[PDB]
Parts: sequence; structure tokens; C-alpha cells
Amino acid sequence: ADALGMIEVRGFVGMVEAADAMVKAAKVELIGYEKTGGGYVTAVVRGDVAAVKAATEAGQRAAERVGEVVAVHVIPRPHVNVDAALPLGRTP
Amino acid sequence: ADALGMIEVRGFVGMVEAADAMVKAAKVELIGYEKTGGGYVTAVVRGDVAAVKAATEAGQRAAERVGEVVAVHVIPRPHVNVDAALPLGRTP
Amino acid sequence: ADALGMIEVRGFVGMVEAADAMVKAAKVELIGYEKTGGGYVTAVVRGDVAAVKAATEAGQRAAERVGEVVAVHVIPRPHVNVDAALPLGRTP
Amino acid sequence: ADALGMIEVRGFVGMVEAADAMVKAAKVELIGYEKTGGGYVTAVVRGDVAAVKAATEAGQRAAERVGEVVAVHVIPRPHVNVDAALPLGRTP
Amino acid sequence: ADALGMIEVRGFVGMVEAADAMVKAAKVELIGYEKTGGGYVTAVVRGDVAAVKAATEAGQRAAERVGEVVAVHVIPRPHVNVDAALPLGRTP
Amino acid sequence: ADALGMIEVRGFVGMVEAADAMVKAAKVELIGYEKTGGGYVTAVVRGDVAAVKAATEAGQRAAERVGEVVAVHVIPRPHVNVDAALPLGRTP
Amino acid sequence: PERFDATPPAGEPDRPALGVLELTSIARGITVADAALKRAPSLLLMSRPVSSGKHLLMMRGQVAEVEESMIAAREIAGAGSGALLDELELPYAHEQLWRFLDAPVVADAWEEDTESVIIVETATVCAAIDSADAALKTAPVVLRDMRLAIGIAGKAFFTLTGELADVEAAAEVVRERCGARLLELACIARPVDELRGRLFF
Amino acid sequence: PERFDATPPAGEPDRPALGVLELTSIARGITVADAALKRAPSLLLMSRPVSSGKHLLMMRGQVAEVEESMIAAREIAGAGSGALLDELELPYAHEQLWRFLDAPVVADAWEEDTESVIIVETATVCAAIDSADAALKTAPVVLRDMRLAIGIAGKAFFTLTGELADVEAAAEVVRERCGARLLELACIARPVDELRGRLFF
Amino acid sequence: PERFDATPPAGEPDRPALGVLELTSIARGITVADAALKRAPSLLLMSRPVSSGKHLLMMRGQVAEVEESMIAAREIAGAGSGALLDELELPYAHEQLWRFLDAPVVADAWEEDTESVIIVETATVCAAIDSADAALKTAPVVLRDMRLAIGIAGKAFFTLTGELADVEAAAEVVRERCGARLLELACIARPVDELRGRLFF
Repeated sequence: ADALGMIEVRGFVGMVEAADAMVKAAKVELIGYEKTGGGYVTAVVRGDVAAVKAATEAGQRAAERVGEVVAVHVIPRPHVNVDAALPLGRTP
Repeated sequence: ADALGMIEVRGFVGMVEAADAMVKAAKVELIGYEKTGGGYVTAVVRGDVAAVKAATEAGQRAAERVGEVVAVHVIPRPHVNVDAALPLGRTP
Repeated sequence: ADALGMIEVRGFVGMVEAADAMVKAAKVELIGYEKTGGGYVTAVVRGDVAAVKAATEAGQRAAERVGEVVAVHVIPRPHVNVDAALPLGRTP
Repeated sequence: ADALGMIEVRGFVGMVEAADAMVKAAKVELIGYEKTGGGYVTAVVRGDVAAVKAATEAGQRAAERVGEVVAVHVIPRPHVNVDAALPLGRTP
Repeated sequence: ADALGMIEVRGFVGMVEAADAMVKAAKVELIGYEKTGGGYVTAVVRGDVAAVKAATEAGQRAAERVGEVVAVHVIPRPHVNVDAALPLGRTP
Repeated sequence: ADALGMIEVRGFVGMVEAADAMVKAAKVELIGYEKTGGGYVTAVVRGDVAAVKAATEAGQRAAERVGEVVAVHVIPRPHVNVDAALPLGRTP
Repeated sequence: PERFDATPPAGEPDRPALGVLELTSIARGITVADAALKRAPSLLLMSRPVSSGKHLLMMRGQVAEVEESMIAAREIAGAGSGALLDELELPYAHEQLWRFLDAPVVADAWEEDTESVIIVETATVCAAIDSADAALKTAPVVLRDMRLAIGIAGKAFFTLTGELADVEAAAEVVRERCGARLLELACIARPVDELRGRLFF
Repeated sequence: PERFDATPPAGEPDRPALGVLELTSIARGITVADAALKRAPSLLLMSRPVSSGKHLLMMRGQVAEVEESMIAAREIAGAGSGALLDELELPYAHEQLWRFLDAPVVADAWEEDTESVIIVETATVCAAIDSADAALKTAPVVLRDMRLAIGIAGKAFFTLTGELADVEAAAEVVRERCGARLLELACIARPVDELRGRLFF
Repeated sequence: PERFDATPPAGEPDRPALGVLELTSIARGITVADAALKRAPSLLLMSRPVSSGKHLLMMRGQVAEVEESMIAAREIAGAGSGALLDELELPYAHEQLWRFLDAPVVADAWEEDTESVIIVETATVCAAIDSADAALKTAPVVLRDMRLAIGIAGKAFFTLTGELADVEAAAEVVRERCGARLLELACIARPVDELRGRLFF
């Protein structure tokens, strides 16, 4: 339902620091984490777009101090097929 | 609730040596290890902030000699959403 | 819970101008005002992070014209100890 | 509701002279006064916009003789949250 | 009702000296004193206009010998809203 | 009750032009005119304070072109003794 | 559509003032509109996008309320990009000016006591309303028809009728109150019987 | 609205002529209008404000009456500032043109045998009427729809239909009766069956 | 007049695409129209002359048919006189936009839950439809009222409503998809109760 926020880190430690700084930065919900193999892990927060837009830019600032950040992006409103097909916390 | 400490090593041997040095340095609880694939393994210890802050800095010293330490980070108070979403030893 | 926003002014008139400009600028909730003595009064609004982030940046612009602004800050998530210990509006 | 007018004086005597000249110069209603500590007192008059716009500029002229005027400001439409939160004499 | 006289002193000693000189100068009624914080205290006499005009001009002359006098002012006919709102001793 | 507005012109022509410009500028009522001798004549309009404050500042601007303006002044609330003694059109 | 009347009813407060704003943009037309409605309680008559791409605001209230809304409205409009084309703040608009504001009213008949007719066109709306107000105040003329920037791309015209001396006094006051915004004025001293009353058709 | 007919009834005199004036001002438009109605007894078809702030005058009468009204209206218009933009004085307008002056007419359907269509747009109004009049008088074409300066800001278009050789002859006469007052002509030799009879919608 | 619906019924094929053409000429507007209908079977939604002398073409079809009609329109419009002012080719227009293309719609009442309003105006019609498609697709906002070049002389505006963070994300994506065609934009975070639901009147 709400907006999407992601921090992908090559490393579990940087992903946990990013997922801590996002949920301490603004009102989001850490729905989980995705393991794509090869050492890449993606932390996925989900809340309204100002909160995730502050949270992911705090988590990118906190995760580049400890590890390798691959990609940071915020979707303000993902399509219903994206929430229905990809595991992003709002599968009905 | 409890402070968090992590050692990520690209390699099982360096992670086991780090996990030995952490529990020998102070009174921490090695809850386990996360396997994100691709050669990376993350030993996770958990306790109050002085014990994990001594244990991780001893395990980094004892694990750079035997391995390739990727990331070391200490969280003194992880948020409750992080402990509920991530497998860090105290999932309710 | 809700995001926090504050305008501290050395003077009641500048605080009233800032408290008017905040609740006219965006959809926030003016809960009251804190009197720390010595002329300092702090208007406290409380709502979601985009509304308080717009309301404080308009109330600072309106309160510098009429008085003396001491400190402006927005907290997107105040901790539950802060809401339980400080009179900020959402004390249970 | 009704328009707002304020004279903040560092001194009780200048505030009383301002509060006398405001209610003599036009048809306003001195609802009270606010003590913010440190020597600052704010006389608050409240009436329609022409009467308060004449009354505050008469009270500023009469209060600079005996006291120290800090701030003079007229809010022609105070918002309903301001009247429901700040003590301005028309709280329902 | 009756005329109004005020001496504001930054200090309790000068205010007691002014409040003594005012009631010893003529027949006035010292209703009390207002404490606006920050060391400012205001002695308020209230009586007929000749007595308070002699009283405050003796209290200004006697309070500048011992302390810091902020403001001296006489109101011969204070408005009924000033008596109803401000605590000046003749509140109906 | 109603606000007072006056234009004094050394000359009948400038006073008639001022008294026409005042009643054409806003909803005021020209109650009359006063002949104090020596060529000085005074036109008196009377209405609410914003309308007479616009009317007299139009009548001054239209009376400096053809006459000699002596005094322009607006009284927002004349006292009842002024209307009971001076001939200002609202004598009870 | 009954808010454009001159006098209010017995159960309504009196609102004799008027304020017209003309803006090259429509977005900060709405920003100026709700800022002016935030500061002072002005009854907004219209917020209408008229031709040649410009937003036209008209507000109504008491004298202090319209003055305070207009000073808020002109401290919002002139914010960096000077998108305020022209403004007007009448403290008391004439009674024959109120019902020519909403719709373009055209005239179809006159009376036999109509000697002469004057047509005035200005480049803005504010100059047209200002000159019409001044000419209705200073002379016993009748405002017949008036078009305000719809269909004619920002220009605005109006015609007055009356005695020839009265409409020439109105011509003098219109040429004084416009100055540089008057495009061109015409003083028909005697219109043809094939054109009296029915000019635009 | 029956004064725009081609032929008058048996109780009316015949008025075949046509004079169109286009003015950059509107006050000058009515000065020109009542000057032309003072000098010669021309029936005035319209005095209409069209877009981009122009005033369009159409008058109808006999040939000498319209000629004298137009020479009066021409010597009044070019007085000082050049308010006159474009003029037209037709001694005998075509019969199909008289209903395409008052209202913007659009075509709902053609006939079953209608080969080609030509669309002409002019920068003025007099060029459109002049070119449509010449192209009707030189070729057996049918004027379908026509738009004169209202809604499209001073420009004016019209479409003729007919056989392809006839509309190419009409193109050759319109391109020389307009001159610099022609924006673009477009000779469609075969329109699509999804667009025949209905070009603007 | 039902061809502007979002989805067709069960007896019609689905036509989700949209092609918008804005031309400074009207003659080659019709030439571009029938060339686009000759190359690919695109259902033409409108061929309409809009103000400031422009011609607006909207066509509808599948993605390949609209792409082929638009590439025919590109090779015809930019031939000599480059009258193609701006063009749009949407592979899938949003459902809330199809009823705002034909007529100027204004809103009379929004909702009870609406927090913030944003009014956006662009110099063209293409940029208005492109911004009013790219915004509500990337934010949960409601497009309320829209105006496309008729009455405001080539400019075009639209207002969105929603949560403040959502309409600011819509503001960011509009300002990225216009850049220079955007004239102004206004982010009203809390409109007055005297103006909520009713902005143009």
C-alpha cells in the first residue's frame, strides 16, 4: 500500500546498519530482507514517501560508513502487480 | 533490547576465529552466523554495549590475521523492528 | 508516534505568529506551548513528517519577521521514552 | 474568529499603559495578559481587524514612552487551532 | 475607578522603598505588587489622582536612591476593561 | 461611537473639494462644516474607522491641489463628552 | 450568483469594498487567492482564468479586510517572478459597477434622454474597473456594457452614456486615471439612430 | 438573424454589396461604424469584438452606398494611429458566402460524390472572405465550413470541396488573391473515408 | 461522444494508447490528421482548433497503430515549415485522464479526506497531458480539473489532490517531465475551507 524504500548492501552488516538507521530515521516499517545470493542483501522498508525518502537517505549515509552499498531507490507508489508478484511486504 | 555486534568475514575460518575471540574477550552471547552466500558469513554476538564493544574489537584484531574481514559494526540499541524482522538472536 | 516539530521564540508574540503560520501552512496539530522561563516559549506541533517539515519551515520564516527565533528542529520519530517523559502531546 | 493584537513589553508598567491605550483608542477587548518569565509580559487584545489595527499602533506609540516594546503584531484571522490551543480568550 | 500608580524596580528592596514612599507621601492604597520574573517587581498603588501623582513622584525620587527603576507611570482614569482583566486591586 | 474625520482648509473651495472627495471615497456622512473665522473652514465626516481613514487620506490628496490644508486627523473613537459638547453631528 | 449585488440583505453584513488582481500565471493566482483568504476574511467574488492566459481574482469585503487581503496578496504575488500584471483596491465601488463584474453584460436599448456615448478600452481589467468607477463617481453617467478580458485577449472595454458635457467630464477623469493603460478612447457626441442602444451585435 | 440571407424578399430592396473592416481597436471600431452609417445608408451586418482584441465590422447595401460608407469609414480609421488592419469591399458577394458570416458554421456531412477538399487559412479576416469569394466565383466548388477570428485568435480558415482540378484552380486563385495574407493552404486530393464530411470535431 | 471512455465494452477491441499533436497551423493539421489515418488505423479522438491559433489532434488505438500514425505525423508535420510545436505518444494512458481530454472539466466538491492540492500549468498541451499522466501514475493522487488551451490562449493547466507527501512526489515527477515547458507550479499544503473543492468560479 505505502511507498517502497530499499537499501542493497554487499554484506549483511551494512544491511543491518542501514535497516536500523532507516527505522530510526522516520516512521517506516521494515518488512524484512531479501537474499539474492552472492553476498547481496536488500533491506526493504515501507511507509509514506516523505518518511521513506528521509529514511533511505539516512540509511545510505549510515551504510556507506561500514560497507558496500550497491543501489538505493524509493518508489512513491508501486503498482499493484509489483506488490502482487514481488515479496515486498504487502502480498494479499 | 540488547546491544548487537557483528563480524563479517569472506570465509568460514576467519569467522570461526573471530567468533572464538569475541566470546573469549568478554561476556557476550554468540547467537549464531548468517550465510548470505558468495563466501560471506557473519558472526553475530549480542550483549551489553561494553562487552560487545570489547568483543568485536578483539575479534577484528584476531580475524584480520587469518582472514579477510569485510565489515565490523556495533549497534548499542537496535530498534524493536530490527529485532522483529531480522534474525539477530532475539526474535519474539 | 507522530512526527514532532518545534519553534522556540524568546517572546510570546513571535511564538503566536509561528504557531499561526504552522497550522495555516500545513495539516499539523498544535498541542500547546512550553514555558522554560526567562522569556523562552516553545510552540510544539505534531503530525506526519512532510506536514511538520513544511510547517516549521514556514513558521520559522514567519517568526523571524516579528521576534527572535532560538531553535527550530523536526524529529520524524521521537522515541517512546521521549513521548513518555516529556510533555510533547502524546503522553499515554 | 475575531482578530488578534499583542503588545509584549519587558515591564509590567509599559504593558499596563499599552493595555489602557488599546482599549481606549478603539473598541477592543483586553482578554488578559501572558507572563512568560524573565520580565516579559504580553497584553492581548481581541476584536475586529480595523479596531485592533488602530489599537495596536496606538498602544505601541503609548508604550514606547514608559516601557520597552519587544514585539507588536496583528493576526487578523487567528486559526481555530490557535484559539483552541493558545490561551487567547476565545477557547470553546 | 480610582487613579493608578506603578513603580517597577529590578529588585525587591527598591520596590519596598518605593511602596513605602508612595504610601507615606499621601493617602493611597497599596493593593500589592506584581512579580513578572527576572527580578522585575512592580508596586501598585491605587487612589485618587492628586494622591497618586504625589505618591509616585515621591516613590520615583526615593527608589532611585537605592535601586534600579525601570518605569514610573500614572493612569488617572484606567478603563473598566483594564480593571477587569489586569489584577490591579479593584477587580469587580 | 462612530469614528471621526476632519479636513481643515484655509479656504471654502478646498474645503468643498475635500468634503466631496471624502464622501465619494467611502461610506462616510458629511454631517456639516465649521467656520472658525479667518478663512479657516473645517469639513467633518463621520463613519467607521477604515472608511474614514481612507476618506480623509483621499480628501487630503484632493484638497492639497486646490486649497491650503492646515490639519488632517482621524479620531477612531471620540468620547461621549466630545459628541455631547462639540457639534459633530451625533448630539443626543 | 447573488454575491455581486450592491447592497446586502438585512441578515447579511455590509461589504462595500472591492479588490481586483490580475496575474500572468494561474497557479500563483490560486496561491495569491488562498493567501488573501488566509490573512483577512474577504468574500472572494471570482477566481477565473480569462483569455490571453491570465488569472483574474476579485474579492469583496469591508475596507480593512479587503486592504489586508490585498497587502497579503501583493506580498505573495511579487515573489521573485513579478507575475502581478495590475492591481486595484477600491474602498467603495459604485452601485452601477457591481453587476458588470461576473458576466459580460451587453446593452440592447437606451432611453430617449441619451445624448452622447463614450467607449473606453484599457489594456488591463484593473484600469477598466478603476476608470469606470471614477467616471461613475464624478459624473451622472450610466454604464451600459462592459467586457473584461474574455474573448478579446486581455483587453477590456466599457461604454458610458449621458449628456455630452457629462461624458466629456468622464472622458477627462478616465484619461487622468488611466494615463498609460488606456489604449484608445472615443467620444461619440451624437450616435446614429441606426446604432443607438445596439452597438455590439 | 435573417439579415444575412443571399437574396431579400419581394418587399425589400436588393443589397448585393459587402464591406468588411478589421480594426486593432474597438472604440475606433464604433467611430468607424457610425461614420459609415452617417455618410451613406448602408445596412450594418455586424459590429463584433473578435479574438486577439480586434473589432470586425460587416456592412451590406448597394454598390454605391457601400462604396461611400467604406470611403468614409476608411478615411476615419486611418487618422493618427493606424487602427485599420485589413479592409474588403466586394461589389457582389457569392450566394454561398452570405450564411458563413454571422456564426461559425461546421460541416456535418458532404455529398456522396465529393472527390477533393482544400483548406485555406489566412492571417486576417478580410483575406479569408476575399479568397473564399474569388474561389467561389471562379470554380464550381462548395464552401463547407468557415471560421472567422473567433476562438482561434485572429486567424481565419475555410474549406472548399469539389473536383480536384476545380479545387486546384481555386488554390491558384486563392494563392494570388491573398499574397502575404496566407498562412498555409493544403490541397488534400483524396480524404480518408473516416474523415469525409467531418473535419473538425 | 463516448469514444473518450477508459475501457471499451466486450464488443470492441482495447485501444489503450494515446497520441497528441499540437500544430501552429490548421491546414496541415488536417493534412497530418488524414496522413496519420492513412498509414495506420488509429481512431482519431479530436481534430479541434484551440486558441492562440493552434490545432490539436488526439488519436487513440493500440501501441503499434498509434506509433505508426505518429511516425507518419512526424514525417508530415516537420516538412518545410516546422509547424509541429509539441507531440506526445503515450503507450498506455492512465484511466483517470481519458475524461479530461475532450471538454474542460471543473470540480465542484472534492472529498472530506483531501489534505493538499497542487495546480500545475504548462505552456503547451502536450506537456500538460504528459505531466498529468506521469504524476498520478507515480503517486496516489486524484486529478480534479483540467483545462487544455481553450479560453486561456495556448496554456494548459490541471490540479491534483492528495496527501502532501504524495503531491510533492507528483510535483517532483512533473518538474522532471517538463523542465522548461512548465510555466509555474504551486504546492498548496493546506487550502482554505472557503476554497476547498471549488477553485475556479
